[PDB]
Amino acid sequence: YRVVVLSFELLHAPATVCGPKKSTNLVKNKCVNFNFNGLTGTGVLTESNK
Amino acid sequence: LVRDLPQGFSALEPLVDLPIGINITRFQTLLALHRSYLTPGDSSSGWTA
Repeated sequence: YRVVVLSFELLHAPATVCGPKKSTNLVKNKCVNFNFNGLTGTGVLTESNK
Repeated sequence: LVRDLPQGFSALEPLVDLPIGINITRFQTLLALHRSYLTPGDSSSGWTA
């Protein structure tokens, strides 16, 4: 049946291999709160700037 | 520049973290020896550093 099995060694779980992934448009200039990925903080909307 | 190492204005960068589950107490580096093509009459082996 063409079996395929992954490994997931888990000995280095705290790494940069996470892949949750999402997308939603952001519009600034309003009283909003939001948080994605993670840094423990809230900011203002709209993607990309400087 | 005039200084070979004691100065410089930059920022060092980490690249990739790696686990190694074994005790480490001694280290040694390598060196590459270039093969030198000698004449048949030499009948010897030499390397260029």
